[PDB]
Amino acid sequence: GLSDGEWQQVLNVWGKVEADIAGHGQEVLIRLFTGHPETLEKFDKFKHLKTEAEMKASEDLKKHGTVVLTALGGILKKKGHHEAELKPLAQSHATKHKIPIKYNEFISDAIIHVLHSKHPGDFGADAQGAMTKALELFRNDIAAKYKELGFQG
Ligand code: HEM
Repeated sequence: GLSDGEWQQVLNVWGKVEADIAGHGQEVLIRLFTGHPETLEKFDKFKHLKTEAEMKASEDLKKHGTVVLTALGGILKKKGHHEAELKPLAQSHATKHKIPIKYNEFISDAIIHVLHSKHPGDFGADAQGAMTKALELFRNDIAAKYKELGFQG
């Protein structure tokens, strides 16, 4: 999937996200919600936010941010050996939350954006390459599980 050199890059970048999981989590979800308003409708607890200020002022949104990035970090530290960690995720987003694979695409892009925004100039081309490949692997493995379930939509 990835070489050990590329995994090394991913984990180096992840070190930036661990220094402020809540600020990073928050900005990823705001970037998603503002850029793709339909994603907001999948969250009954956040569908009430209409402005970004409101979003920025929501402590519950920062909390969910932490939950998401904690789960992602766990998976990335497995360097592709994440079947155990991913099956459950895949299963709940397909059967319970009914999240199209496309939104995983969106959040993937929103991570890259936020890293460039918070770390201008020290999110290099090699680092971007490794991070993108890692997210792709994650997305691909999810998609495999969605297929088994026939979560067509
Ligand atoms: C980077 C990928 C993602 C990660 C690691 C992630 C992680 C999580 C985790 C750990 C939970 C709580 C446990 C569970 O319900 O399985 C959760 C809940 C949820 N996720 Fe995700 N998620 C991701 C992507 C998304 C996307 C793209 C959407 C929607 C556009 C989404 C929608 C939801 C919803 C609606 C819930 C339930 C929230 C609640 O009411 O508490 N997830 N997610």
